[PDB]
Amino acid sequence: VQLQESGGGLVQAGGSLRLSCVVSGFFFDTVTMAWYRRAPGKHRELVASATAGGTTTYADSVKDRFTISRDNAKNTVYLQMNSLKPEDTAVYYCNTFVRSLSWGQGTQVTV
Amino acid sequence: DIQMTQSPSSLSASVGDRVTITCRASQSVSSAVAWYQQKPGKAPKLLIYSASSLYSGVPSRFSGSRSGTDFTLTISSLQPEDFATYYCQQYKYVPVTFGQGTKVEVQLVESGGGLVQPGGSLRLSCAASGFNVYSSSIHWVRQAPGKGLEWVASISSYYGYTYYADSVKGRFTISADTSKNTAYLQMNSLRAEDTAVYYCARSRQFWYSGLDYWGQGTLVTV
Amino acid sequence: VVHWVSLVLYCLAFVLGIPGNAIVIWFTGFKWKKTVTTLWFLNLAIADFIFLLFLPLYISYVAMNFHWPFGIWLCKANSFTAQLNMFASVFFLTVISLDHYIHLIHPCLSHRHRTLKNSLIVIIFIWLLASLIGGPALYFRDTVEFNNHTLCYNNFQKHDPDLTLIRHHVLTWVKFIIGYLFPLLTMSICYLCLIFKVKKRSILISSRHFWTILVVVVAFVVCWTPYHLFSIWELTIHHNSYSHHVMQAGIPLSTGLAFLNSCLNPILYVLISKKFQARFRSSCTTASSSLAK
Amino acid sequence: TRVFKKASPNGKLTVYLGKRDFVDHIDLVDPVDGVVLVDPEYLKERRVYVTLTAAFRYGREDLDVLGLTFRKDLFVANVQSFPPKPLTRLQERLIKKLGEHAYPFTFEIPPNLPSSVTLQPGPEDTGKAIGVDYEVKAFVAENLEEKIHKRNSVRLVIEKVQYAPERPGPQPTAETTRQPLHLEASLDKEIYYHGEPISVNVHVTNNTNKTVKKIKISVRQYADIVLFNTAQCKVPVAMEEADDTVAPSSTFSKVYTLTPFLANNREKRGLALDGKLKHEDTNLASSTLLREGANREILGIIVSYKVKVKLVVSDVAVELPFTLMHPKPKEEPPHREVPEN
Ligand SMILES: CCCCCC/C=C/CCCCCCCC(=O)O
Repeated sequence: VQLQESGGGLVQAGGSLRLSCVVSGFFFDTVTMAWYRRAPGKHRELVASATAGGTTTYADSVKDRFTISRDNAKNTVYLQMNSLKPEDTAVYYCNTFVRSLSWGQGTQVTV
Repeated sequence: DIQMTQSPSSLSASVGDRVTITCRASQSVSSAVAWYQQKPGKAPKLLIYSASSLYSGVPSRFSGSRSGTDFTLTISSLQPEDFATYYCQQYKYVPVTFGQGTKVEVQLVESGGGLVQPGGSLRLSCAASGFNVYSSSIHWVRQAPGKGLEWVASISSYYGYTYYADSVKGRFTISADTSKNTAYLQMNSLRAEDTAVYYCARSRQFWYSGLDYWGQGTLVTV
Repeated sequence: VVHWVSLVLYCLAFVLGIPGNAIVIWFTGFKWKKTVTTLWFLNLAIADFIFLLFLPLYISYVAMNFHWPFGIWLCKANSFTAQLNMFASVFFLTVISLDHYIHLIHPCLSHRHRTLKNSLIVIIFIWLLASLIGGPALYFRDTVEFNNHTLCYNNFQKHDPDLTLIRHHVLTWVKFIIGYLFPLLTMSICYLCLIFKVKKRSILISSRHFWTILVVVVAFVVCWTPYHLFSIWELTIHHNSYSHHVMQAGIPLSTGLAFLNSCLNPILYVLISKKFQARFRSSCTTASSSLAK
Repeated sequence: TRVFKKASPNGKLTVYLGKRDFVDHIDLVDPVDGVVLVDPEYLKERRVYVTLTAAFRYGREDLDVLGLTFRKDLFVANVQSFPPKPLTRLQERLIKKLGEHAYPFTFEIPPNLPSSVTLQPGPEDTGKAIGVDYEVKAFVAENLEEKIHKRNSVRLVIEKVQYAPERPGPQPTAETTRQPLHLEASLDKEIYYHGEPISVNVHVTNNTNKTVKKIKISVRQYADIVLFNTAQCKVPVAMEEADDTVAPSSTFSKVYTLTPFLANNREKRGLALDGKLKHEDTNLASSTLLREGANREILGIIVSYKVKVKLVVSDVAVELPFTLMHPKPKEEPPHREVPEN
């Protein structure tokens, strides 16, 4: 129902960020969650995802750089980034891989 | 409700450049956003009726786009006959709200209007020709001197529905005469804040696509 | 003797009609949404529940052969409620059949006049008519002490003796004619008009509620025909002679088959519903997304 | 470009449609193409099934206990999406935007089928609308017969419509002789739009000594409803009770203007209206275009419009059939009161 995302910051290239997003009103135990981003002036594309049980998947230019973890104790999924590229600036959204839940306000990150 | 703030309040340019007016909606509305152009001393005239669809008659140099709630109006070339005030209006809900106004630097006739003392009554007749009452929707929009457009009331004779603004509820009433094809607006208990130019606007009753036709101006001083 | 089997039938009807009618009333009057297809069945269950609630008085009156120790008020009330059920149930079945016929055939009328308020008006009219018809039974019956036994009887021997033996005849004639012929003939006409008028006679067979109504109608007719037939036979051959000895032991069976009818309906609902047998043994909103072009 | 999206309460299924008004051309219905999005999980040993069903709901009960649902189906189509015809442009763009876990489904509607028509519910009702409804249902199953929960399914209401033909039809004319009281009647055109006034000529001549004293003109809606048997519901949507009279051995010509609308025809329960996605109101049901000669009985609701003039003699009446259609929209009808609330 309510999705609040935080963890942004004006971190230069090569830095690391620890983003978090809370999903309240939805019990995602067997539901796969994903992360989406819009580059400035572009459309939204999937950047990372993680299935319920043990499997996490990433896009083309995401492997060995970004990691995604999920914790059901607090109903929050994490997305940590390392070795930020100059093109990594975007607005990151937290939602289901199905995109079932209503979209919230993303966090602005720039390098 | 829904409030819109336009980034350019006063725009200055020359002939032969591309301008961009930005509209932002308070709530995540759909593409139901219309753009109007109002020359000084003239009624607003529709340009884009769906935030992406160009109206019939306007030059092709006008265009619009949507991205979430980031409605914009772009002009490829600022022609000499393009300097006017542009307004951003949504029609997804009854309390339609117009933009603050960006400044660049089938006949409808309204009757009545004049100097009325506060607390008095006044009635305006909106003579409509060229369209049917049941196939169109009649709206009243007032513009205060130096301010933007404000919606007053609307009537849909097909479903028999009448709507009024929250600031004119009870005091204001609207009616339409089918035989004479005329719309009437009766005002009661006129306050000092009612000084505005009243426009009788017509919109397509089925699948509302903005206010296609407007009036001429019946400024009322109280 | 047929008295023991009559007692068994009364007890079975009571025990199988108290909780079944209770749960039917609970489902159709407190849990399900109020629409005009189950209000008739809810009123049917209400009438059956009232009759079975007043039944144990008669059960105690008949278990010990012929003795009514309760007051005259209860002696009138039990028979009044029995006749009230006998008339209201068949009237409700008749209006169910009429509503079914109007809904399936000539749907123009059923799409405008099938309002819930009209259903309430029809229910009220049916209840008042049933009460008016059963009122003579409420007024005539009293108690008499004969052979050191206080027994309930219809006071057809009222002060005027000339009118006696005629009030009973006209009363039971009106009762039988109306309450048997009019609903049964009307329902038979409605059912015979439903058939031979609906083309492609396979849409009715396709596991719809037509069988639900038909089973109840058939059970009611089968259970209530022997009582009326025995009563009319007794009327016909009562003035001739007293050679009919089986009549004394014949009517107790129907008086009790018609009572088991009042409880058969929950069992019919169980039988004609597989899912209900299974339990007995035991939306988002439309959004929108962008598109690149 | 914007497309519609609905998700299941579970949150593992979502059906993407680009349009919700599949226009029925007389011999070619538009295809119902879309994309369903599924997680990599929840489908390891199951299948995705998308079902398009047309129903003729005639009662607001919805009780699946003793057949008290009144939701008889008329056309059921089943396709297999996840287990693998060229994809359209919309499906190709949707797949690219969503990802590799995007299975496209396409439905073909056979011709000569009823359109989305819903009868007017009434003021004091809280149930589902009665009429023909088209439903798109997507679920996850591996047997096509097991019961599916409402939570683990996606249901979307789509509406099929018919618009005004480009070529105008012939001018309707009618004339009858009674004993003579020759009554002629004709409209200005055959195709009419919703809210557009209708003009009828009532040019009539009288020769007998008998004198008429009342002229009655009405526009009636002919909603042919056939589920169990062929039935016809005649409801007047417009009324004009003129008081014109003509003397014997004289003529009388006059033009009358009529306009059907829902403001006055609101208390008429069971009146046929356009398909409703939600509890919002819609205009009067449009006419149903059917193939000439090559069309059998259409099991459903068929809407027809006839305007009649009656000379109350103290009656002689004629029928003038006309066509009431919405014009072809630019982008799409919203299927909602554009100024909601
Ligand atoms: C006229 C029929 C009345 C009979 C009432 C007895 C039926 C009991 C069924 C048990 C629950 C049925 C579930 C219906 C679906 C729902 O709950 O909405």
